[PDB]
Amino acid sequence: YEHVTVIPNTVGVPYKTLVNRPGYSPMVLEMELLSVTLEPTLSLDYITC
Amino acid sequence: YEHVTVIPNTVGVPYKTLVNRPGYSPMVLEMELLSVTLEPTLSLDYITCEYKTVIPSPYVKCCGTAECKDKSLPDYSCKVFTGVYPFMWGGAYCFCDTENTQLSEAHVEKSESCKTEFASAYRAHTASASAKLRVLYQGNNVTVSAYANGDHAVTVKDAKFIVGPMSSAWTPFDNKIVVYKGDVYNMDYPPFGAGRPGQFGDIQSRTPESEDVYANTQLVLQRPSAGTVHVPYSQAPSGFKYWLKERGASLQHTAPFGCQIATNPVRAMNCAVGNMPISIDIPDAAFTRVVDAPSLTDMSCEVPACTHSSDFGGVAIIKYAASKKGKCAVHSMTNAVTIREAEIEVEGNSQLQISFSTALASAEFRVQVCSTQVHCAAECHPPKDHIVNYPASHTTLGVQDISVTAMSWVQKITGGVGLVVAVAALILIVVLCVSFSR
Repeated sequence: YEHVTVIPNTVGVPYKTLVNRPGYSPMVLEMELLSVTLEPTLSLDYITC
Repeated sequence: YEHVTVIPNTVGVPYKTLVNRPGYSPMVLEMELLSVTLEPTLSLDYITCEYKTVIPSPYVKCCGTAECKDKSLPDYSCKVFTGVYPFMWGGAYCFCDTENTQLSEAHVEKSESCKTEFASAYRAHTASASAKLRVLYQGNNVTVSAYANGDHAVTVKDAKFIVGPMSSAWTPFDNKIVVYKGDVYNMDYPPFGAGRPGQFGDIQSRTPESEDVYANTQLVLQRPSAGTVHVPYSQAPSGFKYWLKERGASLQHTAPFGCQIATNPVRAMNCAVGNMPISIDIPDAAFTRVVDAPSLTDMSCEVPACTHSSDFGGVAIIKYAASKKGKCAVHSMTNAVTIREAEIEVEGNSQLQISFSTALASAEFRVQVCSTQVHCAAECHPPKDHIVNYPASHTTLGVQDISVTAMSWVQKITGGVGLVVAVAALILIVVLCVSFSR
């Protein structure tokens, strides 16, 4: 059963949402971004030393 | 006790009917057409198949004219060719280079395949309905099987069933029909003894075993190639062997109302057309007295969820209290909302759960629970998925006459405009009245 949501992009804070399936008792989903990573694409221009 | 009722002719969908014998407890029967079958009455007109042309060795007359005989054979042709001079492998056949003639003759016959590879052309004028039918009687799925002609009752579980006559005479077959194997085709085949060359029926016979043949292949003998002993000829190639490449689609793939077709004997199965009368003479033992059966009171209902989902996507719960332990029948008074369950256990004070299906965007209905009625209603959501592999478990919608709660928007705007045009008519009547009152 498919459920969609959005949470603020803020690491280590838990967020809460209500699973809703009509005719079935609800349940609660908690989720937490443990980390998020951006990895840029690098082109080497030069070394110096 | 004879209860008589009418169901849609759709195979594979269950229907609920309510027996309501006065002074006894009501009883619900589920029933379901497992198949229906239209079998025509067939008269064979003729067989068609592949001819063989027969050519005896050509007689060649040395030094004279050959005599052209005549005889009746199915397409007999004979000719005398003059000024021939044939060679065999060791030399010329006749004594002289001139004044010889060759008598060429030929006819046609059925190939000895015609008792196993043939098309059979029938005239198929009237048809007998037959049906096979599940009923949920006293907690047993039990099957009955009978000719749906309106006579001929059948008995099972000591209950007597009589079925038909079927409301529509419609059938996929035209008056003329042809069968090959499992295929059958509606076509206007040519008369016996009048088939054209190179088309279906260029050769014809009354039965595959018959000795008599009509054939019309336009066979024409031709002059041998000056030195060869052969018999060349021109003929239309077999109309049957052309038909086998040009048949097109059998009735099985092309008939309306979702029919399926089969052979030996030929049938149309499961035609989704019209409706079926059914009558049951139920034996007396099934009927509990209304005073002996469990009676509910103080019942009330909730619909935790509902959807238009074709397949019992609505769910409901009824609280109740009742006068004893026992078994209790359930039915829906509103044709727009079908209920899945049929009978259920009732005891003390408790609640029962049931399933329902509908097209309605806001369901409202009365559920009868043995000799008592509860009102039930709620909102319904749309299903998500556009397409399914099964027919709907409920009727089509009353599209003009039934619509959502929030139809109150119609009552608001038509009541507001209606009030204004009535206020207008009243003020006009006041000034009209004082203009007359002078």
